[PDB]
Amino acid sequence: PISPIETVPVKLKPGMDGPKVKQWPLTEEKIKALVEICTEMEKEGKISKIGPENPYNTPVFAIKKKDSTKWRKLVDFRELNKRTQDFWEVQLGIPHPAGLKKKKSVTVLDVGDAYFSVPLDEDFRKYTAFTIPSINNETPGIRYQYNVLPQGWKGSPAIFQSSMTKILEPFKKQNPDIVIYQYMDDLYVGSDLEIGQHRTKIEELRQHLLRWGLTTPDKKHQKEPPFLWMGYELHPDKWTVQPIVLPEKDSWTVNDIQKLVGKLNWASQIYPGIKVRQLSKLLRGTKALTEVIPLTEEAELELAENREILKEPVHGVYYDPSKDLIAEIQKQGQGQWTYQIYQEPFKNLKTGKYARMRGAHTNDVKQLTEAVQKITTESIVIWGKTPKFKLPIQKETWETWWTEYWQATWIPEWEFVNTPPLVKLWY
Amino acid sequence: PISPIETVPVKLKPGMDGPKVKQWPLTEEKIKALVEICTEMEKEGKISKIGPENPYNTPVFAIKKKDSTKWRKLVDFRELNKRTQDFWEVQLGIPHPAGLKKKKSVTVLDVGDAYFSVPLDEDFRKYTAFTIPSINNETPGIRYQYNVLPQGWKGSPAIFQSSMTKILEPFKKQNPDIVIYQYMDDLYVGSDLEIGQHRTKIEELRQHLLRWGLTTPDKKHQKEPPFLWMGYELHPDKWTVQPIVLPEKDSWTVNDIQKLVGKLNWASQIYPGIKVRQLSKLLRGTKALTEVIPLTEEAELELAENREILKEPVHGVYYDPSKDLIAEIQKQGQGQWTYQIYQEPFKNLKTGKYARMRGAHTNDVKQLTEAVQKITTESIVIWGKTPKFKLPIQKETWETWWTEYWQATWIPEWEFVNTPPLVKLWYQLEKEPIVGAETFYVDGAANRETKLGKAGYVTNKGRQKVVPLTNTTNQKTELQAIYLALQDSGLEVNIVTDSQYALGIIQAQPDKSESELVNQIIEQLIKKEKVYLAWVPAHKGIGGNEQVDKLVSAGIRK
Ligand SMILES: CC(C)=CCN1Cc2c(Cl)ccc3[nH]c(=S)n(c23)C[C@@H]1C
Repeated sequence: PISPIETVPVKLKPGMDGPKVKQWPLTEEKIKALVEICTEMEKEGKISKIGPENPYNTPVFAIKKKDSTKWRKLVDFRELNKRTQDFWEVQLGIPHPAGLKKKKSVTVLDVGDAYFSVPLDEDFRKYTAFTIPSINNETPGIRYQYNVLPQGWKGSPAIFQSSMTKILEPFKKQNPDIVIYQYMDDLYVGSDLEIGQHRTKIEELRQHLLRWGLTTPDKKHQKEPPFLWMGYELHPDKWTVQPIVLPEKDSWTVNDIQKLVGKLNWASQIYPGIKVRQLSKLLRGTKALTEVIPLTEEAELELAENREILKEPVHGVYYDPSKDLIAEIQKQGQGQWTYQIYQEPFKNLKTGKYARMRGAHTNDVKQLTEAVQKITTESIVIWGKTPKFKLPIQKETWETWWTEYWQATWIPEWEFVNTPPLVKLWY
Repeated sequence: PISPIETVPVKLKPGMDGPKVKQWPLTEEKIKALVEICTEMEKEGKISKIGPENPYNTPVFAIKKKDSTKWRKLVDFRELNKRTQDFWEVQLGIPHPAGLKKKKSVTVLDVGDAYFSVPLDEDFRKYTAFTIPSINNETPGIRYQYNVLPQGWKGSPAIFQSSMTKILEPFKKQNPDIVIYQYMDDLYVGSDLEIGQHRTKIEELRQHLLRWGLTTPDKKHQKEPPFLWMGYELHPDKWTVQPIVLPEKDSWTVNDIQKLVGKLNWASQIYPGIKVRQLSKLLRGTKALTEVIPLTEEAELELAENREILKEPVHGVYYDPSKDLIAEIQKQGQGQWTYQIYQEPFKNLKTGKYARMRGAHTNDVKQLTEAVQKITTESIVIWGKTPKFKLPIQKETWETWWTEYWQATWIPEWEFVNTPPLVKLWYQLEKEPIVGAETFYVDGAANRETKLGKAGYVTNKGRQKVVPLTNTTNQKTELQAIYLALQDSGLEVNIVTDSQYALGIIQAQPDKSESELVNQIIEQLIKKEKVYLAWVPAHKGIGGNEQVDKLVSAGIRK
């Protein structure tokens, strides 16, 4: 009601106009879920109906959060975000806590609700304009505007920075070790606590939060046994580039030696030091693929030799904070998926494989979709920024089902490839 | 009258200013009509002459046309239109007939000169100033500004769409089951009310608008039952396009062809079968639209063919949210596919067709999928649902396609069904080197400048071979070298190439390309028992490379 806050004056980065991203047609199911959600928002004054004097837009999708509960709207604030928040990060720039990744566990609390209090500058409300679609363009679309701090916008947590701190002060002083990072509206909180301790320390923070500001979190784990998630209780004390083993073929075969020589050849791009010359020799005949040729004493020396140069990594570790990180996925098998995060090719800051073998949920789109997110958290936790994705899926196909299996608050940037993977193997 | 509607605030572009576009002193003659038309217009309350404190000015134009018995005014605020803001994009999307539902009765009501009955923001009025002067020498510069929405300014339609939308609100609040769409300056009201019982409401509506000054000139809702909108032709229970004629004659020019293809596509929405391959392929040249496009027999063959279908009229039914949408697809021929979405047993709702223009050489299964998609998308956009598919391909063929793809896909519920062209993997390579079969070290290259090449090879049994080649680049010879190894091979064969390309293509498990070499490479594989292509980086110094490479010195050396 009637008693509010002051307005931190936001403004679009000079030489930029407001966004006009077009609204992705949505299934009816979601259209309805959106008119519901949206209307209470009109009734609680959070968002207000608008006229044609305003021509902007920034997409919305409905999504069902926390293991299939009821719908939550999501505004794809990427473009706007980009436009205002980029230069706004130079100002109200929140900082990134290195130590974080080092903490045994990082749990994640959605502090989204909060932002729904500080009001928004009358003039900036102009851009928060989202348009909810009507099947088959039968209706003109229920156009809204935003009065409070929209959730997706990145200007919002910078604004709600002030309030959010003090809410935490007394907690931080009693819990100094507990590191608390804030990204978009998500509370990444980590410790080196024995799991149970960390569990508690968190809900302690859950409760505290509620006292101090009716800032409400989700009751992730009650006394009941459930097959539901174990909480995003991350553990960045487990991460590495261990599985890229050159085959251990005792029965080396002409084929083999080729395959091996092959692997070592592009590999030589991420490890300019290795040499396969000495191996391309034991293969110089024009024999049947299936025949053994391990001989060259001088060679068993190079197999072994290069074999371990893998473990011991390269210079590719210059986290340039100016260049933006690129995430990249490769479909690998019946559950295997892999990524690589890098700024300049072969100068990959980190890489990893995702695993969840098609069983009780075989949708590739799903497995991919998930991974894109499990890929993200990391990047956030570590660099404190979303990597641009290189999705190996059809545009049109993804543009349709990401919004389904999706259970996250932010939306990374992405692009789809249509270029076969030489990079396909076991790694 | 005018409408008592809440005006909508408009403002010129940031850092802009009202136009000063002065005008060319039109003939004293129609200079009179500008007046007599303007006086009444001013007297209707649409204009209010003010010439002092308003330096802005636009050009008045005037003339008569389109079976009329009177003068008409012309004025284009184009400069003003340039200095104005961008409003909401009224309708960045028309509805698709296949999505509407059946109603008992409908009616369209022309919304008079709608734009006038509405009032422009009390301030912008200034920026809509015009000057009508009196004779070649004396004109006190009589100036008038607008009050209602200018006839050809940028805001009008958006504002207007909105205003009316407001005006209809309470009525449709009191009358909820009478569907209304608007749009241009046309109001389409429809429902499930008996003809008379329907004209009942239309009157309640018709006066409601009369309340807000929106004189609807429709007497008893006078409207043609066959509505002519966006090419479609609609009725309360059915819809379809109707004036489509393939002009037959000699002197077939580019434009005529382009036109011809558009024409067909459109028909295709409802007309089950239309092909457009050959005719579509021909226009593949650049803008010489004026010249002649010699349609071969292959094209002429399809034209006259669609001409046959396009001759006998087809009709589509409407959506019934009470029933499951269904989509059945068939590979009509080559890269051309077709599909239909029905609700019940045999009344077509919507028809379409996917075409493999995409990349270059594509698998068919892949193709099915790429089509299952376009369909999926289209449905969302219309019925808000996803149709269950009727797909011509067994479950085991597909289930082995996607599991192998490097890309991801999603298979909505579809049931397999039997019909002609059947979707299945023609050939299929092996997974590890076949023991026994003759490892064949394929190779060859060509000299681009001299365009001469040589494909050839060296099995593992002392067996070599080669062929001189004219007009072939390294990529062609490469596959061609695979071609050889496939002729000279036997049932089970192990090939090995230097090529990344050929390695690629052969692996795409393609078919029916526009590349005979390929078509043939495919054909062998098809006719084969156990292939196993392989890849060793060319020039890497593998003897298998070194050698088949050394054969090349027979062409020249470097
Ligand atoms: C596509 C256009 C102009 C639609 C307007 N339109 C009228 C119409 C017609 Cl013409 C045929 C079947 C119809 N089914 C539905 S719903 N409508 C309908 C209502 C809307 C109001």
